Parts: sequence; C-alpha cells; structure tokens
Amino acid sequence: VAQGPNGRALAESMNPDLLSAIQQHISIERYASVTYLAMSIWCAERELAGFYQFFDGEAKDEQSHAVHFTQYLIARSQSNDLQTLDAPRQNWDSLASLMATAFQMEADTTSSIQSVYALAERNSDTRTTVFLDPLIAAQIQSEDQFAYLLGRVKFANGDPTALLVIDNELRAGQTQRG
Amino acid sequence: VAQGPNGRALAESMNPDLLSAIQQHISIERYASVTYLAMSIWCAERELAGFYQFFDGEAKDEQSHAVHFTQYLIARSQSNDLQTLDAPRQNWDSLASLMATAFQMEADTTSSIQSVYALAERNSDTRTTVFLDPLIAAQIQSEDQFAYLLGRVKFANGDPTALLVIDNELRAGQTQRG
Amino acid sequence: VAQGPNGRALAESMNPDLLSAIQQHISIERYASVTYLAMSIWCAERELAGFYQFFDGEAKDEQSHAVHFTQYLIARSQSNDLQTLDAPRQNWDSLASLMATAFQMEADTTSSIQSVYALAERNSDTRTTVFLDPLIAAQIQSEDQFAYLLGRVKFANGDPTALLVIDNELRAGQTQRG
Amino acid sequence: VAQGPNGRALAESMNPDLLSAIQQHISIERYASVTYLAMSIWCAERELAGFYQFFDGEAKDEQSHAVHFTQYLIARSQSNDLQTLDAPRQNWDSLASLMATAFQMEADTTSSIQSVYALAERNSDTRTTVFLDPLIAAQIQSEDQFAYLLGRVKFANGDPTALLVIDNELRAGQTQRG
Ligand SMILES: [Cl-]
Ligand SMILES: [Cl-]
Ligand SMILES: [Cl-]
Ligand SMILES: [Cl-]
Ligand SMILES: [Cl-]
Ligand SMILES: [Cl-]
Ligand SMILES: [Cl-]
Ligand SMILES: [Cl-]
Ligand SMILES: [Fe+3]
Ligand SMILES: [Fe+3]
Ligand SMILES: [Fe+3]
Ligand SMILES: [Fe+3]
Ligand SMILES: [Fe+3]
Ligand SMILES: [Fe+3]
Ligand SMILES: [Fe+3]
Ligand SMILES: [Fe+3]
Ligand SMILES: [Fe+3]
Ligand code: NA
Ligand code: NA
Ligand code: NA
Ligand code: NA
Repeated sequence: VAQGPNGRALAESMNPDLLSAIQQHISIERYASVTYLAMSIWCAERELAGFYQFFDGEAKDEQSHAVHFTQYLIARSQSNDLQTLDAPRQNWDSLASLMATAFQMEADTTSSIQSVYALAERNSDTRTTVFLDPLIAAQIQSEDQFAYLLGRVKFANGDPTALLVIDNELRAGQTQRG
Repeated sequence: VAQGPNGRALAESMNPDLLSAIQQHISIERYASVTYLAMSIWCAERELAGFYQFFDGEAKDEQSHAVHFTQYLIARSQSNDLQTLDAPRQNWDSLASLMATAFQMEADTTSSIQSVYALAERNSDTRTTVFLDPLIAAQIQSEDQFAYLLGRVKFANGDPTALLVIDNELRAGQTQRG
Repeated sequence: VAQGPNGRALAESMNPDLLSAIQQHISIERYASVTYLAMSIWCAERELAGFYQFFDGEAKDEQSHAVHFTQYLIARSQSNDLQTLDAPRQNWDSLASLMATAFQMEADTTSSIQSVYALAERNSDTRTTVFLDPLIAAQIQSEDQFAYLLGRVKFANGDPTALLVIDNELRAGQTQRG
Repeated sequence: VAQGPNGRALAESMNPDLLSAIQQHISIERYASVTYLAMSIWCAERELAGFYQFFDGEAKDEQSHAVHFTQYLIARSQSNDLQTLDAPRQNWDSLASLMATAFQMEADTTSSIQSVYALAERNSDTRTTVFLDPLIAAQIQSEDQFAYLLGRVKFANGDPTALLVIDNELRAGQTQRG
C-alpha cells in the first residue's frame, strides 16, 4: 500500500494539476462565503432584515461547501492548502446591483466546479466527477433561486414598497419559486 | 451596623452626587415612558395600529426600567425621590419625524445611564457600575432596534402603502432585524 | 438625528481608532476560525477523529464570534471592513505542538479583545466595554478548556495509546474539566 | 420488441465485452466478500472481537453489492454467469498487515468498477455509467473508512493496549472519522 501526499493510505494517485484545481476551488467557495457575509451586512445596514438573514445563511452554507471539499481531499489522501482569502466586494448602489453580483457569484462558483470537472474527465478521475455531480445539481437549484430573487427585485423597479414586501418574503423563508 | 438614608442597614455609603444622578435618571426613564405613551396615541389617532401597539409596550417597559432603578436605591439603603414629570411631546408632522424623536429618546436614555456610570467610576462605586452594565447592554439592543424601525420608515419615503406594510410588521411582532 | 458612517441613525459617535481596532479584531476571529479548520484537517489526516471533530466545531464557533462583532458595528452605525485573510499555519510535527499553537491562538484572541477593551476605556465607550465583557468571560472558559486539552495531550507524552484514549474523549464531547 | 440474451424484453443491446466486464466484476465483489469473511475469522482467532464484527458485516455488504450487480444484468436483459470463486487469503503476520490487505481490496474493488465504467463510456452505455455512479460514491466513503482504520491501527504501532482500545471502538460501531 502506497501513502498519499497527506500521509494517508492512497487508493489512487491524483494528477497534481487536478489537485491544484480543487484547492483553488475551495478558495472560490470560501470567497463566496465572505462575499455573502458582506452582502448580508450591506442589507442589514439598510434595514433589509430578510435579505440580511438570507445572505447570512448563504455565507454559512458556502463555508460548509468549502469544508466538504476539504474532506474530499482528505478522503483522496491529498494535501489541503488553505489559501489567503481576498477581501470581498462591499459596496453597491442598490439592492438590484447587489443581487446581480450575487447571481454572478453563484454562476462563477458553478463555472469553477465545471472547470474542475473537465480536468477530472481529462484525467479519467471518476471519483472526482462522481463527487462533483451532486454539487452541480445543487448549483442548478441555487442558480434558479438566485435568478428568482434577482428577477423579483428587478421587477420591483426600485420601489421601496415592493422591496419591503420582498424583504418580508425572505424573512419568512420564501426564497424560491417553490 | 450603620443605617442608610432610607433607614435600612447600610452595606456601603453612596456619594450624594451619585444618588442625585440616579434619582434624576429615574425621571428620564419615567419621561421616556410617557413619551412612548404619547407616541402610541399619535399612531392610534392615524390608524397605525402596529406602531400604536409597539409604543404602548415600550411605554410599559420604560416604566419597568424606572421601577428597577427604584429597587436598586432601596437595595443600597438610599432614599428615593420621585420627581415632578414633564409633559411629553405630543405633536409630529409625520411618522418619520416621530420615529426620529423616538430614536433620540432612546439614545438620550443611554446617555443618561452613561453619565451615571462615569460618576460611579469616579466614586469607585462598583456595585453601581455592575448594576448598570446589563442596562447598557439592553440599550445597545434598543438603539439597534429603533435605528431599524426609523430606517425602515425612512426607506418608505412617506408612501402610505409602505407604511401600512411596516405597520402590519409591528402588529405581528416583527420589530427587529432578527 | 445624525447618521453614522454606515448610514444608520447614530446613537453615539465612535472614535476612528476604536473602530479600526474592532475591524482588525474581526480579522483575528476569522483567522482563528481558519486556523482551527487547518488544525481539524491536520488531525483528520492522522485519523485523530475526535480532535478533528473538536476543531471543526471550534472553527465554526470562531466564525460566529466574528459575525457577532460585525453585528455590533452595525448596531453602532459603524462601517464594517472585511479584510484580506492570511493563510493559516498548516504543518505541525506532533499533536502536542498543534495543541500549543491552539492554546496560543486562544490566548492571542483574548489579548486582541483586551486591546480593544483598553481603547474603549480610554475613549469612555461604555457600550463597547459592556459588549466585550461576556466575550472575555467566554475567553476565560476557552483558555481553561484549551489548557486542559493541551495539558492532557502533554501528559500522554507522545504515547499513541494515550492519544487514542484522549481522541475518543473528544469524540464523545468530553472536552473540558467539567 | 427484441429479446435480450437472458430472454427478457430488451431495452437496448449491450456490448459483449462490457457484459463480460460486469460478470467479472461480480466475481470481484464476491471475492471481496469471502476475503472479509477470512479477515473476520483471523480477527476472531485472536480475540479481536470488534474487528471480527466489523469484517463480518463487510463480508455481508460486499455480497449485497454482488447481488445488486446481478439485478442490473437482469434489468438489462443480459445473462448472468456466476463464476468459480478463488479461495481468499487467510494468513497475516499482524493486524496492520491484514488492514493493509483490506485497504488494497477496497481500492482494487473501485479499480474494477472504474474499468467497467471506462468500457461503458467507450460504448456510450449511459445506463451503466449512471448505475455505477452511486457505487463509486460509496467506494470513496469505504476507501476513506478503510484508510482511517488502517491508519489508526498503524498509529498503534503494534502496542496491544492501543489495539484493544481500537477493537472496542469497532465493537461500538465507531468505524469512521465521523
Ligand atoms: Cl433596487
Ligand atoms: Cl463585482
Ligand atoms: Cl413618514
Ligand atoms: Cl423633541
Ligand atoms: Cl504528541
Ligand atoms: Cl504558529
Ligand atoms: Cl499490528
Ligand atoms: Cl494479498
Ligand atoms: Fe458553494
Ligand atoms: Fe453558491
Ligand atoms: Fe429604559
Ligand atoms: Fe429605552
Ligand atoms: Fe457584566
Ligand atoms: Fe473567538
Ligand atoms: Fe477562541
Ligand atoms: Fe463492493
Ligand atoms: Fe468494498
Ligand atoms: Na408602493
Ligand atoms: Na404603493
Ligand atoms: Na500504551
Ligand atoms: Na499500553
């Protein structure tokens, strides 16, 4: 039995380029987390309590995704390399602009997973594609959800009354088409 | 064993300037109470039932704070001196203006506590600073809450539709960021 | 009513040096979080599942502390400034060495709070000292706990048998003197 | 409607090389089963009751996997061909050596699935890749688990005291990092 780079027994070696791609993706998940924290704060500063609660939870969930990836590297006997984390964006001129950035963040998270996926396929790493499959499925749901929240906020067309109604929807947990 | 000014056994004497400051602060709490009663009436007169219910409860809570201070003076064997109470402000041109006065009242209540606190520290009265600590903590929460209600009302920008939505939030007990 | 730097109604202005100190402390909490994540991974890589579970939870708790501070700045109508986050330490020669770093991290977290506390006192910011008081109390408990875990691991004196026993204690939730 | 090789209605023909690969893989699952039975006996002979119970269950689970594959061939209207089964390895000089063989058996089971998977992809057999996906996911978990048990036994470094502690973990059902 061979030992993997992290010292554990090695079921199958991993291409170093794929390993690097996964380590970078963990940073993307962590960056999504702190981005959603910054968004939660921006909303709290404007008394948009439902949006604050929503993004506070999204921040925690993205962190959980990052940890989920660290556990996969452990399971593959690969080294983790937790990286320096950039500061998030923190300023927006409107809730619609914030929601556009949020949607882009979600879509960019999927693109990162897709890039890891393509590298795993090039390397015939079926463990990794199988690991990623349910994460892509979750991303479809999150993209659908963020398109819903962004589209609903855009429909409000900057009317504070409409934004208060939507804020109350989010506080109540009404965050998807359902 | 010595007797304190109110006749009870005296654990430790209190500086008369500090005593006067606490008696004055009790009046501030009582004045906040009747101010919130006046605000509850103003809201009721305009059918803002959720704001009426909110301020009706705040009036009762501020009175409870006043009584809490009277009990501390009893516990310190100090005399209470219930003072003449000014009439509250009773007229506002808008709910936003009323909420600004409410926020100021809350902040001024904290300033009064802070002034008592500084005098207690100058007099090395650790019982009093310890007594006040949780009241300051409660004030932070109340200031955060009143900034939320004021900011949400200002966001409404005088639109009756938005103010009805917020009124219904308060009736439902949705009075904080959460 | 004045507006604070984050746009909300301002109960009382905050010294910019104190604000900067709180923003820096939030980074310390976030850095403790990612440090404990790195420690959880190191333990998982060596099959120390109880230590992995312990530090996984500590990472989540430190993040919660960071968010708690961001909410205080919101409550004070002060701007948040989420900073770039350094990469954590990730390599240790032994569990005893890891636990020494963990204890130091906990003690350094308290020192950071103490530094903010002293600045608040210099500025007569009683809201901030009151906010910090229960966090210092929690730090005493965490320092006591980490001294217990470190001391118990050192008592094991590198014997794998003893470290397996302690690992099982942590998995069972036996993490303090009790 | 066409009839498949096993006589049932045929949804889509299967490449004979892929069929042979699946039939061979069923033998690999059956061989893993009897290997884990032999390991359970080796442990029972040395009073390692927790390891005996663990491998007794693994033997049953691997047999269930074999049957699961036989049901897939039935579902595809393909013939099953249950093969002669080699005798398992039965002798080891130490528990660490046994656990190394167990880890290798688990990794080799995954390699067999991976080989079937690659053949299905070459043949555009999407039913088979979909069938195998959750089995690969289960293999990741089993490899992580066996790396944990092997690594924990190696950490014991042949100390009977440590091996008794781990034996008791397994008897209690503590068989993974968790
Ligand atoms: Cl908007
Ligand atoms: Cl951006
Ligand atoms: Cl208004
Ligand atoms: Cl006034
Ligand atoms: Cl050690
Ligand atoms: Cl260090
Ligand atoms: Cl051994
Ligand atoms: Cl062998
Ligand atoms: Fe994510
Ligand atoms: Fe996401
Ligand atoms: Fe009060
Ligand atoms: Fe008050
Ligand atoms: Fe206290
Ligand atoms: Fe902390
Ligand atoms: Fe800590
Ligand atoms: Fe199997
Ligand atoms: Fe298996
Ligand atoms: Na409107
Ligand atoms: Na309207
Ligand atoms: Na021992
Ligand atoms: Na021993």
